[PDB]
This record gives sequence, structure tokens and C-alpha cells, in this order.
Amino acid sequence: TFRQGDMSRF
Amino acid sequence: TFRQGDMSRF
Amino acid sequence: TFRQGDMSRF
Amino acid sequence: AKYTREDIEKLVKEENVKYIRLQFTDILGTIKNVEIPVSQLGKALDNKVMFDGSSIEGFVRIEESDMYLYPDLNTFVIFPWTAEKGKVARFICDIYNPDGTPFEGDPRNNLKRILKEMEDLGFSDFNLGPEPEFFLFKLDEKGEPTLELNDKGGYFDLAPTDLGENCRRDIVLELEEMGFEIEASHHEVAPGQHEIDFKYAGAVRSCDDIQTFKLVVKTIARKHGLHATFMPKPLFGVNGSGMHCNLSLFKNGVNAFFDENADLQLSETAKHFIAGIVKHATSFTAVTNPTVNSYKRLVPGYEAPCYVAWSAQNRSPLIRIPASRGISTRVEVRSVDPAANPYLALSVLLAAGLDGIKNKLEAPAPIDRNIYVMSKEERMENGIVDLPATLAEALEEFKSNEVMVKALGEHLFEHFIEAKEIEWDMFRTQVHPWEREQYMSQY
Amino acid sequence: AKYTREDIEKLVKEENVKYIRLQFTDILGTIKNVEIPVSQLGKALDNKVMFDGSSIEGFVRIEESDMYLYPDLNTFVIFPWTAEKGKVARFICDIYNPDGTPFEGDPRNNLKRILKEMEDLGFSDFNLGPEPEFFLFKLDEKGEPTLELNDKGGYFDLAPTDLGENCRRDIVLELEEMGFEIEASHHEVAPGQHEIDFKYAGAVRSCDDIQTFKLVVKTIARKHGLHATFMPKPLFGVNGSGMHCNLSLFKNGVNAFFDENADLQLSETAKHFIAGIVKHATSFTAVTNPTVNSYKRLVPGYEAPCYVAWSAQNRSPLIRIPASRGISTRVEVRSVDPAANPYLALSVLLAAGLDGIKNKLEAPAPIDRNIYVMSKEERMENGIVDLPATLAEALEEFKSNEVMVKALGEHLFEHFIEAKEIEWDMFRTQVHPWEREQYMSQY
Ligand SMILES: NC(=O)CC[C@H](N)C(=O)O
Ligand SMILES: NC(=O)CC[C@H](N)C(=O)O
Ligand SMILES: [Mg+2]
Ligand SMILES: [Mg+2]
Ligand SMILES: [Mg+2]
Ligand SMILES: [Mg+2]
Repeated sequence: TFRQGDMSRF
Repeated sequence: TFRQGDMSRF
Repeated sequence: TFRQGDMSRF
Repeated sequence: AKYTREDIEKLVKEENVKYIRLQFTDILGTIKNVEIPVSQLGKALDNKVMFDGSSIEGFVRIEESDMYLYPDLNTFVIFPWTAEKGKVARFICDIYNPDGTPFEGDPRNNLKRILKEMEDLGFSDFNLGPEPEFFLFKLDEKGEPTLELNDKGGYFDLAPTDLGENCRRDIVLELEEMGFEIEASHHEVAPGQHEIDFKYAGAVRSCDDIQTFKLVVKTIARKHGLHATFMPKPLFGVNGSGMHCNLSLFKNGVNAFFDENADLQLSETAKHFIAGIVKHATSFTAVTNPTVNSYKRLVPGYEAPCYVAWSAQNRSPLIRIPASRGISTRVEVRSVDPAANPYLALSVLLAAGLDGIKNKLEAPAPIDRNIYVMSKEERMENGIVDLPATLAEALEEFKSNEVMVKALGEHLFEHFIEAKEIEWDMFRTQVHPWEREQYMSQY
Repeated sequence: AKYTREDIEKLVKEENVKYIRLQFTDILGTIKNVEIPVSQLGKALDNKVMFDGSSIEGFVRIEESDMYLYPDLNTFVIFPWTAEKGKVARFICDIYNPDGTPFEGDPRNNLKRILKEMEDLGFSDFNLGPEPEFFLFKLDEKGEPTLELNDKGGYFDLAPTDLGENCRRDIVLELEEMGFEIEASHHEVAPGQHEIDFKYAGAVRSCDDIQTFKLVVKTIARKHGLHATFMPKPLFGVNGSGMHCNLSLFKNGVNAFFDENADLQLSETAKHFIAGIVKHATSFTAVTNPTVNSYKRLVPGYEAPCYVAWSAQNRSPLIRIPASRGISTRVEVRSVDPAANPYLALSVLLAAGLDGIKNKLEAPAPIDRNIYVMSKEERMENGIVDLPATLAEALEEFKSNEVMVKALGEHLFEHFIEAKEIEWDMFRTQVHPWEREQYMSQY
């Protein structure tokens, strides 16, 4: 996790 | 009876 | 009770 | 005076009015009129138009009776809705017997009689500031009211906003263009509930403005595809609708309720008025709350009054005294609902207040400790008594009060009692759907 | 000053305004008003309009209370949406007791009191620059919000493009036409999420602009067939909406946070302010994050803060210090969400900062090590603590803090606590569809 909003495009 | 037209609203 | 209209939104 | 005969004739001459409504108010408070062409304006202004005076009695009329239709010149109003070929104007008229005596069965004449009695006590004016509130219901395809509210607004909320709609704003502006003196407006506690406050004026003028306000609000709401109702409690579990009445008594042009050197800045006359209102509160409830639905509003938990007490700051007091003082010193009676006849309600309130003043009754101590906390027996030992719970109970209380009987005279008393007894009898024998939902399958 | 009385009368005279909204803000932050006709403008400007001041308390109001409606002349704004017969203008007003004392229950008056306390410490101005984020949802045929976003945009993307739509562009231009000072705008990280930044201004002016911005954004989005919401976290698994607050303290007209000869180019006053904010961060979270949904945003992985720390460059720090220095030296608090009451949030933030300044508290070391890597126990031994996880926990923390209680006074404290406790109790007893999806078939 720790990065979900940015990588939500995938 | 004796009053039907006036009391017809009820 | 004692307060129903004010808390009616909930 | 505001208008004279020449002014009226000239105004109708240029404005090209063809229809004149000589409107008046019956026992039940609904607006009645007889209509004449503009060619009969001269006969109307001569106090010569006859009509059936029994129409004031409502549905309990038994015999036709000829009455005169003396119009009031100061009430002349031109309706903004043109009737195609010509405009429509209205007069609010008094009812007179064929011998020239004012008709004792006219609520407006009864209010004038009570005001004359007040002037006999040394006072000059009796000002009323009303706070009528109403609900707005959406209409369906067939143009009949539904149970859906126009907005899910709140107390003093900016709910309607801009971008069209805002029927309250349109009503306020239109009333301003008709000569009304609107003080302020806001969204009420319940969804789809609104309030518009007028500036205080004389009692007769205030009642006339109340009737005109009801008519105009209904018409404008109908224009916007909405239904406006002054029903005291259209929905269960939701805030009701009141017509809080701010009463101020004037003597020699100054407020008689104000006394800077007394406690609460209240004069002895104000205390006597409060005592008079308290003493007869359970008796005039039948007049100020004349419908069966009126007593579904008088239930605890919705800020409507339920007990006879007065206060400066309390949860739902019967009598509230606003913080403003001086010329604006007034006593507010919050039991009145918009369904009440304004003339009759003002008559009974003024009669109770004068009874308090005439006998110098002692006002009870104000309550500031939330009477709702204790039980009914835990407060009966004090001066706090309960308002009538049903229309029949209020009718029983009203009949027994000798003073309140003369507040509206024998004719009005008998006809009002007969009509209300018939209304209650029709209600008590009905089988409501609630009963079937509760007992059809259980038993 | 920007407007005088004569300017107000002249402007309404040419612009032909008929409706005036005397708007104010309650405890929950929703915009309330009492509306008057233009004929009452003279009475309004005389600080004589009365209203029920209990409406500030919201749904926890008990008793009617009369208060005055002192308007602010500099807040006069003419709404661009003409209301048929005449225009609409607004005043943002302060609430005053009938004796002329400002009402202690008014959030705006509370903010003014906190600003007076700040001036008593030698400082002159407290500037705020907000970064409100909002979502745009498409409306359905019945004109109610749906769960579909207006665009599949990204961070700083040129997603809306030309050829119509671009509701953000229209909002920015319209706000510019109304006198707002828009700094910059961009598409936010989440799809259908947008941000518009204002120029920094005074605290009271900034809060008034925030309220007006919410109103205008909602209205314009409604015009474009869209729903604009400032909900902190409308959707799960998607970035939430924040209202990052850039705070700058001025002394004698110069920035008091800037010191060219110190490390990080930061003055000792700035370090004391940061220490004060850090000390009370867990306590004022209930005010800056007043809703149940506010704490669904405060979860890791979406750039929202979750721990009490300050830094110059880090992943989701509670306090961030922008690289710009000199006049533009400021401290950014990123925990604030747009659902917070601007006046109350600014009051508690300023109170915490002044508490840090008054007691000369020592700021902790900045965090530049990605505390998300280390465990909660692996960071508890440091000065890093977690923000409250739920609204109830934040309420418990807020009650215990003595300084934050005086930050808004006893009246606001009791009413806010009561309202938030009722709100939490309503939420915790509900059975959500997630529970049925998880347990109805499994058990
Ligand atoms: N909060 C109010 O003033 C509303 C009064 C309430 N609707 C009543 O029926 O009396
Ligand atoms: N990139 C950003 O600054 C977005 C911030 C994030 N949306 C929040 O809620 O704090
Ligand atoms: Mg009201
Ligand atoms: Mg009232
Ligand atoms: Mg952002
Ligand atoms: Mg930011």
C-alpha cells in the first residue's frame, strides 16, 4: 500500500 | 333532515 | 421526547 | 383616511376596472363576497347593496335574511391579476341590518364593538403583529395537492437559494407591490414550511391583512404549481403551523405595556393584561383553535404551547414577552393557529385582556424551569393548567365561561357552537384508516 | 473600509434590488439568513432587525431567544442571478445580544474575539490562504446526485479541455466577476475532483469568502446539471477532499514567521506557532474534522495526514512549510476538511498557535524519513502520535483539552459537543449494508 490514490489509474 | 343542501359539505 | 421537531432531521 | 370617494372613482376610471368584489368574512373565517359590475359602484358606495346575510352563518344557516353591505374605502385594493376585459378591485365591507344598525352576527362588527369597549376603558389603539406560517405542497398532474413538500429546508436555512423557485421570495415581493408592510421572512423548522411577518398595525387592519395574505399566498402558490395550506398540522411527527399574535396596547399614543422603572420593564397594565389572558386561556382556545386538527398541533415536543403559563424565555410558553422594550413592548400569544378566524380570535384575546385590566387581576409568577420536566400531577399543584386536548373539551370550556360568551355576542356564540358541535360529531363517528391498520387483523 | 452606508443605498438604488439576505453561519457551518424587503434596508443598517438567535445552535436548540443582526457593510455583494422582479443582495452579519453585547454563541464573533486576543499579544494580522477541494457528480433525470463523476481526470491534467463543459473554468471566471481573488486552479488527483485556490486575506474575510465560495460553487454546478459536494470522503478507495489552510502571522505589517538568518529561514515565532499547533493537534481535530465521514479521509495512502508531525517535504505531513519565504512565509495545516466550520477551525488553530507563542513551547524535530515505513509502535517512542481514528475519539480528546475549550467559549463548547454526540450516537447504532453483505449469509 502506502500509495493508492496515485496508482488508482491502473 | 330539514337541512341537506347547506350541510352537504360534510 | 421533549424535542422531536428539531431532531426530525436525523 | 387613505382613500375618498372621488379618489376611488378616479382610480377605477383610469385603471379600467369592470368587476368589484364586496368581500366579507363569515363565522368559519372563509372569505365570502358578492360581486357587482363597475356600473353598480355608485350604488355600492351609497351603502345600498343587499345580500343574504345568513351566508355569514356558514353551513348552519336556516333562513334568508336581507343585510346591507357598507364598504370600507381604506381597504380598496386593485388585484394584479387582470380579468381579461377589465381589472378586478375589492372592498372589505361591514354588514348592517336594514334599519341601519350594524349586524351583530358580523365578526368584523364584533371586533369593532370590542374595540369600542376598549376605548371606553381609556385606551386608544390595539396593535397586532401576526406571524402566519404555512406549508407548500407540490401539485400533481391533475392539479390537486399531494403530500410531498416543496423543499427539505430547515430553521432559518438558505434552502430555496437562487436559480428560480423561491416561492417565499416571490410572495414577499408581490405583497410588497400590493401595499403590504412585510417585516421579515425565513424558512421554518419543518421542511416545506415558511413564515412571513408583517409590520404591526391596527387590529381591524391586521385582520384584513391576514385574510388578504391568505388569499394572495394561495393564489401565488397556485401560480407556481404549489399548494399553500394554513392547516395547523398537516403531517404527523412534523412541526405544526402557528399564528403567534404579538399584542400591544396603546394609551394616548404611547405604549401602555412599558414601564422603565418596574421589574422586567413591564407596566402594571401589562401584568393585568397577562393575568387576564392567563385566566381565560382555556376558555378562548375553542376560538383561537377552532378545528379538530388544531389540537393535533397542541402536543408536546414541537414548540407549540400545551400549558397555561407565561415567560420571557422558555420552551413553548403560552405567553412570551419579547426582549425588545419601549415602543415595541408587546405580549405574544402563541396558541393561535392560522385556521382561526382573525376577527373572532382578536375579539376574545382583547376581551380577556380587558377583563384582566378591569378587575386588576394579579398575574402569576413567570415560569423559567421547563414545565415539561415534571409530570402533570407534579405541576398541577402550581398555577400551570393544561390546555384542552380536543375540540369538544375546548367547546365545553368555552360554553361555561361567562365573560368569553359576551366577547362575541349571542348570535355568534350560538352559531359558532352549533357549527363546531356538528364538526366534532362528524369527526368522532368516523372510522379512520389508523383504526383498521390497528385492529382489522389483530382482532 | 470598502463600502459606506451612502454607497450601499446608492448601489441598491441603481441596481434595483428588492430582496436582501442577512446571512450568518450556525454551529454546523451551514449558511442561514433572515430575509427582508428592500424597504427594510434602513432598519437593517440601523442594527435593529431581530430574529431567533437559537437557530445558530442548529438541531439542538431548546428555547427561542431574541438577538440583533448587525450587518457588515464591507461584505455587501450583489448576486448575479436576477430574481425576476428585482435583484438580490447579501450582507454577512454579526449576532448581538439585545443589550448590545456581542453574542457569545456566534462563531464569527468568537473568531473576532480570538483575533482580539491575538492583537493583545502584539500581532496585527492573521492571514489565511485556503485550498478547498470538491467533487463534481452528475445529476439524474429527477435532479438528484448520482455516484458518477463528471470526468476521468488526473492530477494537474488538462482533462476537461475546450469545447464546452469545464465547470471549473466557469466557476473561476464567475468568482472573478464577483470580486473574488482566485490564485490558481487545477484538476485534483481523484477523478471528478477539482481545486480552486484564493489569494490569502484576513481571517474573517477568508472565512466569509469560503462560505460564499461554497454557495457559489453549489449554485453554478447546479446550473451545469452537476452536483458539487465538499464531503471529506464521498467514495472509498479514492482520494478525499481537503481544505489545507495556509496560515501566516503578521506583526507591524511584516511577516513574523520569516527570519533570514535562522535555519530553514524560519523565525522563533514560527517555531513556537508550530509547537503550539503540534501540542493541540489531537485536540482540535474534532473541530477541524467535525463529521463522521471526516475520519474516513484520515486513512493512510491518500495524501491525507494521519500523524502529528511537521516537515518541509514529506508524504502527507500534518504541517507543511512551503518553500517560498519572505512575505509569503506560512505554515500549512493539511488536516482541515471543507466540511469544517471556517470560523471555528480558524479560532482553534489560532488559539493553539498563540498558546505555543505565549508559553514559548519548543517545536519537535521535523520528520523526513517516511514514518509510514516504520510501525506505529516503532514511532510511538518518538514525538509522533496518531490523530483520532473516529469522531467519538476526537470528541473525547477535545473535551479533555482545557485550552481548546476557551478557544470557542462555553456556549459553543456545550452546543457543539451535544450536537456531535447526537451525530455519533445516530451513526454507531445504524446497521449498514456492508454488515449485511458480510454477515447475513455467512452467519
Ligand atoms: N420555531 C417556531 O417559532 C415555530 C413555531 C411552531 N411551528 C408552532 O406551531 O408554534
Ligand atoms: N495532492 C493533494 O494535495 C491532494 C490532497 C488530498 N486530496 C487531501 O485530501 O488532503
Ligand atoms: Mg415561526
Ligand atoms: Mg413567535
Ligand atoms: Mg490539493
Ligand atoms: Mg496543500
